[PDB]
Amino acid sequence: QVQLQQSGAELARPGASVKLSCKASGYTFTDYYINWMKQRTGQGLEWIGEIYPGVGTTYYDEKFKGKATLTADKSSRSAYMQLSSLTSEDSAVYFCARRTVTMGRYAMDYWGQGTSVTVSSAKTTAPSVYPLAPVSVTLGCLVKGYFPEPVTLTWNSGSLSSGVHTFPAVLQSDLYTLSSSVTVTSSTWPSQSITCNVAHPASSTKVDKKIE
Amino acid sequence: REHWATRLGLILAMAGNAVGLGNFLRFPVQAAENGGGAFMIPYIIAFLLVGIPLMWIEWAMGRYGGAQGHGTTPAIFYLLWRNRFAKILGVFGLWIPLVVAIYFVYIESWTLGFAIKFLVGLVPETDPDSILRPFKEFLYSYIGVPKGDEPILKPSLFAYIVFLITMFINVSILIRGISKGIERFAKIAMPTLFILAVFLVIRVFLLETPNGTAADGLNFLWTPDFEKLKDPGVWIAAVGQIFFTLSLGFGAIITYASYVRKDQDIVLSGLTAATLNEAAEVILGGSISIPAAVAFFGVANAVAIAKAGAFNLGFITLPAIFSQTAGGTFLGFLWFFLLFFAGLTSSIAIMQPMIAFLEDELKLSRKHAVLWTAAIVFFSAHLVMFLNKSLDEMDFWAGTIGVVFFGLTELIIFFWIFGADKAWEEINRGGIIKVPRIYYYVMRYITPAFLAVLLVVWAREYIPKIMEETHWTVWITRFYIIGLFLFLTFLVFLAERR
Amino acid sequence: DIVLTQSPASLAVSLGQRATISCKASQSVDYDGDSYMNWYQQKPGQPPKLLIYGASNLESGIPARFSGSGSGTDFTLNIHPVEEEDAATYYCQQSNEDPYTFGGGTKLEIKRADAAPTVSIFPPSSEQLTSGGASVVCFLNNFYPKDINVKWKIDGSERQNGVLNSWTDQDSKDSTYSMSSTLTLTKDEYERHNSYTCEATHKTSTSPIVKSFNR
Ligand SMILES: CCCCCCCCS[C@@H]1O[C@H](CO)[C@@H](O)[C@H](O)[C@H]1O
Ligand code: NA
Ligand code: NA
Repeated sequence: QVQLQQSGAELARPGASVKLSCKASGYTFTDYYINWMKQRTGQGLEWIGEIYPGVGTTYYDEKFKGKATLTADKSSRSAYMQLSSLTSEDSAVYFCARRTVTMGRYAMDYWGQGTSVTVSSAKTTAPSVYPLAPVSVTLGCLVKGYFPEPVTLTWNSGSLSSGVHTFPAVLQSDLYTLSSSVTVTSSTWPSQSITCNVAHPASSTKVDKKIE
Repeated sequence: REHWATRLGLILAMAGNAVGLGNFLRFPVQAAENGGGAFMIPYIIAFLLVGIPLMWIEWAMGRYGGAQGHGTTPAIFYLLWRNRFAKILGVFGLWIPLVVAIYFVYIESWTLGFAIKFLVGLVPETDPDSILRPFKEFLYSYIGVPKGDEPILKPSLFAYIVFLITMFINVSILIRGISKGIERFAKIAMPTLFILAVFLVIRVFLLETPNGTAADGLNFLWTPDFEKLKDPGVWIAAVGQIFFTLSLGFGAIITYASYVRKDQDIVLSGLTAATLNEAAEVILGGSISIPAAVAFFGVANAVAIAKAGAFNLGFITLPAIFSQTAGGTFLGFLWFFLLFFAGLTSSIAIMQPMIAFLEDELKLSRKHAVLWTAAIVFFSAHLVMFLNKSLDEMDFWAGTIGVVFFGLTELIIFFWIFGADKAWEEINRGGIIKVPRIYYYVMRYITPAFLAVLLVVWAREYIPKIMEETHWTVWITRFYIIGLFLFLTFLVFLAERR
Repeated sequence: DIVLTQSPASLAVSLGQRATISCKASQSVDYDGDSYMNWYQQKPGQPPKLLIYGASNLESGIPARFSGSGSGTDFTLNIHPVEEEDAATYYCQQSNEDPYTFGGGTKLEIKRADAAPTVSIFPPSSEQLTSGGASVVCFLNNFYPKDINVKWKIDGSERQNGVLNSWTDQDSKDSTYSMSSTLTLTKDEYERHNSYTCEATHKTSTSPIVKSFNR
């Protein structure tokens, strides 16, 4: 059960510092390296550097050293990376991964879900959830005026996953906007209940029903 | 920074370093003098508690430093221990292999010269003296042993010209670098070396005279007395032999390992190289010298031959023995060609540390590093060539006392100052097999304990004699090698400044 | 640095056909008999997945449809036969020397039969109107090819001011695409016009699909 878990949804103001974590388990933490990856929205992967927790030694890509700092606590089978003097260009997703040491196969066979770091001066804002009833039938759920990412738009409390299209949020004027459609049989609605669940970690969660 | 091209090349190069004249000359003499077959008990223990662990450590320290672009101890010691004093202690890692190379490449050239002589049939031709004499006189005329009171050696022109050829051969290999030079040569020399050894072992085994058979000598080197074990001198002799045979404490292994990729195996690779050397020593090495000697002189005298010294055995006794058997001339050529490859693969290993420093720290090109090293060696060797007992003086301070002290030094820095846990995880990383957990305690407590005892014993037993009994000429060498340490200390200084 | 150049950047293949990506290294990535080239698959929203290691070695758990080959500086990823779930971006990665480097990545599109968008228009919520803001949503779901455009029309007049769009990546199931357009306005400006219409231009029809209401 090799697993790498990372902290998530870190927000920080320009110039400040942030420290991502990577809790590992299911394997001998000391026999492997842990390296970090930077991926900006809609772009490729960048190697930041790696560390061998068993000895403590670290390696950086010349581009990232000074910006990133790799550490690791051998005891808690955990590895950390601090990003300093944050910029708008530091806003991206960061992956930690386990790199195998056996040869000849130096590769990353296990990854963490990744951490989305956002660097902005915008202030936290709760989302406004709006039901979208029609004028198969298609229903929708609009979530506007929130910050920062992410939110959690589920429909019937997890159930009813088919026919759903949750679109990626879009930033505009320092406020995100999200939407999601759900296509069901005409005989199913409004005959049956269909509720929209929207969760915002930074603020609060709302739940509204598609009536009419 | 260059790396070893292949796993095999690495092992054959490392093994090439360990394999030396000691495998064929020093071991048979030591084994015969220290209990014969009984000598194997302390020998194997020393191989386990001191030999292997220290080898893995040097391998690891080398690979560790290499990953940061350092192949010499002045830098590596400083990495493991951020302290001004660490860089000075590291200077020994340059001083030892340098001083040793100053007299070893010359000793090496001898074997080549003899090989050239035996090949051309220019070798000399009743009692044990009228047979040995022509060869003693041959050797002494070669290296120029003084027939007078003066402490001056008078090497033959042939001897001198061969040293230049030997220096040239060394440069030719080193100047091509690691993979295309040392490694490429290692892949050729090592198989060649084992073929000559095996061939000789077979040919020698077929020797028989009314005085004895080759099988007799084999049934003496391996017949255990099991009474010498009580004598603590044998344990000290065994630990010494093991330490010398694996070429530990020279800083040569560290330099070689610094060309190993950061997480490429060193546990199994190191174990393999060590095994190759032990096979070439106890099996091949301990089956040529003594057995052949015993074959003619007899079971009787066996002690005398061993006692007569490891040097007289290889350069006087055997050649004379060969010149007695049929076709022994070509047989003697194979003996010295074997000893020449044995030395050639090691001289390049002890000259590399200096080369590495110049490249890594002073940023010299390989060509300039090799040639400047070659110059320092060639020049310095003149002190060994013309000054009597100079070779002996260097061999003691650097090749005897120095190596052991440095061995204990690098072990304490890596496993104590640097961190026992960190050091352990460093050694095992990338290992095809993991180092037996028991070795964690051995390396930390046992190994350093043995080395400390070996130093305390060798010191209390050797230094007072060297300081008082020796001729005054001894200072001209001490002065010069002290200057060499000061010279290297200055280079390290300039390196940190740049 | 060893730069890796993948090709093509984009690729479209049918459900039975073979997909071939290539990775060209600036210098050899081989060492002592092994080729340190690796291949990863990344679906949108999740981390990369190890498909091939050592250039030709199939990672445990990965379907035999994926195969690796090549050495030195030339490598190719092979997917055959291609399946709907193979829709993702693929990266080649070298582990020969620091620093580790990835290829540009190749987005693999799974070709399906054409399909018109299921357009739906939604009037501003009653809760939103009272809030002071009014916006109209228009979903265009499950269509292919991916190329499509929308035009907002208020009283027959084009409207580009205050429009937000958002696409989803190709579905792992039916290999289609979906889009969400959102025209936002002020309350009093919304209740100052007759009707609202969102037009959808797509390969499937010469005439753009139209959906509208009259508040
Ligand atoms: C620093 C460079 C010095 C060059 C030579 C150093 C001195 C000794 S040479 C001397 O020539 C002699 C007569 O022929 C014999 O000993 C041999 O022939 C040859 O040794
Ligand atoms: Na040896
Ligand atoms: Na040798």
